[PDB]
Amino acid sequence: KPIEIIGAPFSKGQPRGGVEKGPAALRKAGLVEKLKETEYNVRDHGDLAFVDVPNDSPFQIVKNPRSVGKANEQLAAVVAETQKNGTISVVLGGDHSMAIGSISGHARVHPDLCVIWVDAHTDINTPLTTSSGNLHGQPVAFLLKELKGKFPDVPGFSWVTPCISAKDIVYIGLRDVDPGEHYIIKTLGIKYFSMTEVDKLGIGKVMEETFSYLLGRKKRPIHLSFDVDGLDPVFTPATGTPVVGGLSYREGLYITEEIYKTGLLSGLDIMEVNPTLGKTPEEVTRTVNTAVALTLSCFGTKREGNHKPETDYL
Amino acid sequence: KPIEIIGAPFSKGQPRGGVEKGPAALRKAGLVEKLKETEYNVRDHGDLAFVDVPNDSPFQIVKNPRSVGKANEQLAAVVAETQKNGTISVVLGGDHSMAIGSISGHARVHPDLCVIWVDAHTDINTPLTTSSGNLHGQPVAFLLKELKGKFPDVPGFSWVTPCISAKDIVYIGLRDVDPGEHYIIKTLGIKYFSMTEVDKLGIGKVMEETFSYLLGRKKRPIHLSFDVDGLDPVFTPATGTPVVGGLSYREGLYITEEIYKTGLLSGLDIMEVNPTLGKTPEEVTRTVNTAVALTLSCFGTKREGNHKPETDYL
Amino acid sequence: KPIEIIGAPFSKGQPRGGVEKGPAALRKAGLVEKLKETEYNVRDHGDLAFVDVPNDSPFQIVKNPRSVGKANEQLAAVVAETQKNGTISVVLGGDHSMAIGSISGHARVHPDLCVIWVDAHTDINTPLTTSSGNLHGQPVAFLLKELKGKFPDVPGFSWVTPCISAKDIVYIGLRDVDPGEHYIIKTLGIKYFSMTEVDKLGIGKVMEETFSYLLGRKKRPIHLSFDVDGLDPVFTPATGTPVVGGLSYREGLYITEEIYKTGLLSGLDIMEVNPTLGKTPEEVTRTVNTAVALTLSCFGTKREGNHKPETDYL
Ligand SMILES: N/C(=N\O)NCCC[NH3+]
Ligand SMILES: N/C(=N\O)NCCC[NH3+]
Ligand SMILES: N/C(=N\O)NCCC[NH3+]
Ligand SMILES: [Mn+2]
Ligand SMILES: [Mn+2]
Ligand SMILES: [Mn+2]
Ligand SMILES: [Mn+2]
Ligand SMILES: [Mn+2]
Ligand SMILES: [Mn+2]
Repeated sequence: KPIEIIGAPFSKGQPRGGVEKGPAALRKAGLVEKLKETEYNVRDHGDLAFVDVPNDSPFQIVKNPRSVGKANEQLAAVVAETQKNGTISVVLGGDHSMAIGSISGHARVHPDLCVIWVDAHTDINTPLTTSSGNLHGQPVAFLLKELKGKFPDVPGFSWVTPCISAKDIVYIGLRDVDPGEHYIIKTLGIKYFSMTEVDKLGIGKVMEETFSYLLGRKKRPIHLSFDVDGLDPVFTPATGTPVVGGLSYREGLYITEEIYKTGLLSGLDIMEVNPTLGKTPEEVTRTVNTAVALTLSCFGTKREGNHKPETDYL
Repeated sequence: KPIEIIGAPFSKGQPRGGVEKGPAALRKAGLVEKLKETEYNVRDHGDLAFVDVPNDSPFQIVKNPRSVGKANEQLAAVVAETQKNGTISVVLGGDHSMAIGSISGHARVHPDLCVIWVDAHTDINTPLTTSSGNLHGQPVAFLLKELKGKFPDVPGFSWVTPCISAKDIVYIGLRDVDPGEHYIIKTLGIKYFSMTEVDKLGIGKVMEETFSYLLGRKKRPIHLSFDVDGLDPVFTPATGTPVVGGLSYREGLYITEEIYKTGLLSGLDIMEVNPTLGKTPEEVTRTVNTAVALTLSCFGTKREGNHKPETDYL
Repeated sequence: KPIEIIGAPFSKGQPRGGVEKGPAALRKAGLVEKLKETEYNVRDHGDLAFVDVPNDSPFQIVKNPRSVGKANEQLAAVVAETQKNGTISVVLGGDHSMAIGSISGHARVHPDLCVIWVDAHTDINTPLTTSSGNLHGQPVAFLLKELKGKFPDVPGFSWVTPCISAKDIVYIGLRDVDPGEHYIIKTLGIKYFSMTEVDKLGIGKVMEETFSYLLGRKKRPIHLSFDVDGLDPVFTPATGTPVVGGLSYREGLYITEEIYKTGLLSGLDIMEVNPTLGKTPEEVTRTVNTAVALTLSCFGTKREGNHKPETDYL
């Protein structure tokens, strides 16, 4: 199967500069080379160049709506294109608001996909419920069919078409939800495993449930949107919104190891890596390495080991 | 329901200076303000002023018996008073020896309470079994009915009345128990979940058991005495007696999260926070922050999120 | 029952200087005195003096084969001798290549023993499948009957006799396995619990399974070969090959606590402690202390506590 890495050095999704450097960092760590060592064919599409919308006035509270809307529309085009060619797309973030187009594009080619969202945050605030106008905290609100029209249209997002329903998404790692958001997920009946459920059940039982819940009936393409801030700050400190008591390096790899095993991984997002937010160079190396490892894990690398078929090492 | 914060800036329960500053640190973090943001009514009673007993000679090995005895007597009066007004009492330590009065007062108004003791220690040494005369390590020995008269009376504790039996207490996090203590808990049949039981069972099953064991028959008021050194030193390093391999930040919040859900929380103790024992300012912030979080967790705050009832965020 | 500590200050099993200082560090921490405090009789045999083979030319890629071969031959003699006298042998390493003779000797007296190998590495590379000629990474390859003759004879190991089969060994902690090794363990059907299986199952269910798998049918002597690099670097940083995402301090003690309870522990190895690899004195103290703790745990010390029989502490 083929893999296509797509860089999305975007940052207007939130106030902290640096996320745009995310893709450069991840590549600097050899993410592309290390992937070629797997059983997948890898092609790097390079980084997309986002045209900056001049005079992007705030919509009520939302910030840089036109810049974010255009960047995502551009990405969705590219993702749809690679998915059409039957390749698995791997989007390297900036911030998480690039998920709007990543999932959208994907949806265009595979309308029956399910979303597994590893994050400490739900990112489901609507333009009306955000305390900050930061869109990196509103991606899912633009994608949910059930949330259609429950908020005014936003300059630059007209092209978006709610592609997934509250039934096609599962959150893992939830632990810093806003009141509005918590209302939304309880009201819409969205399935989620907050840190307290992971503690109660074990990462193993959790993964087991999420699959029977999203794949119980029909086997379908999987879109993994992975917010690096889902793991505990001790593992991925280089993020804009770290929250303590998160997923461990082990749990993170388990999730990715389980999703590879399903053979259904169709789309991936490695978001929020911010190379400039590392307090010590090591903290950045820690964060990038982890991200890289998780990605490699998504495509085959197991902790038990890997050996090439048909080769007799004896 | 109402909450009453009572400061117990006491430290003669042990040899390390600084615990008395515990309450000041905890408040300095907004513990009171953050609580008000919950669905409970909060009233800060302020810190109690403990009169220092002059010429407090050691009773055999026990140190500052009269000072500790008087300080607890005073606190028990105050706790009894607020419990009477049907308010939930939240005691902010210095050292754990203030648990004698905190639970005693509580017991006077609710004689059918059960105690959940999260600690790395049993604190059940008798005046006869302590290697050190430190009373912060003997609190439960003064409160257990089964231990009545199994040791000589101590100057300043005459007022104490053993209020709870070996059947009304459950330990969670045990991992540094003295021989004498381990004899006591094995002999008396006290229920406990040492770190090995947590590892074997999972924090989830543990909490489940402790409840069916203490509430299986009669639902009763719950007194949570939380020694911050029950969590691993990596989370709460600013304590006098840190012991490696303890409960994680996650497991701590799960305990508090489950106890809130029972709706039975009647009394609480956040002990051993010692702001002067942090090697770096951060270590102290870490420790205070997690103590604050645990407390907020006891009164509602969930990691999955919180939203105000009757408010339509849409 | 009697214990016999045997020092193996050997290091030619790998490139890094220092491991030979392992036994000295462990004693320096009071390992022998602390053991005497247990219900076992302890006898320190002292450190073996290994004669250095001059002109030890590399066998193809394998390094210092004659020195490693002779050192292990000597140890196997000593271990055989103490096992014969019905004592439990506890070998203190240098590197893990000393397991060859540790297990070999053991096997001579107890040919029906099973091996529990806690390590982040399988150490099953053959002289033909090593990227480095480091023998500390080929111990099991010299001990497995199924691997006999699957590689050329190595100068210094003629005395070795494959004593255990792929059925008598269980790995716990695997997370950095080479391709050749992963082929070998998959091909031979070797039972293992890589970090992903620990995450999935929980240390408790893992220990449960390894026992029914190795002791389900016949109860037999147990040889615990413990590579300190099996725990995460945050617990035992002073080792030549640390790999992140390893077993926790708690999980390590659980394993040892469960093995003690079986009453079958017959041989032990505490390998890879390298006092010179600690970045800060504390890192070395951390690593030594936890190795000492694990060892004490193997012989009785429980985290729930210990009291002496027939003594009435009341
Ligand atoms: N880092 C965040 N999502 O990933 N923050 C969202 C903040 C909610 N307004
Ligand atoms: N920190 C302690 N308890 O909470 N220490 C008790 C020491 C036993 N004498
Ligand atoms: N530390 C290691 N095993 O314990 N390394 C083995 C390297 C494989 N050649
Ligand atoms: Mn997030
Ligand atoms: Mn996010
Ligand atoms: Mn304690
Ligand atoms: Mn205590
Ligand atoms: Mn190893
Ligand atoms: Mn090893």
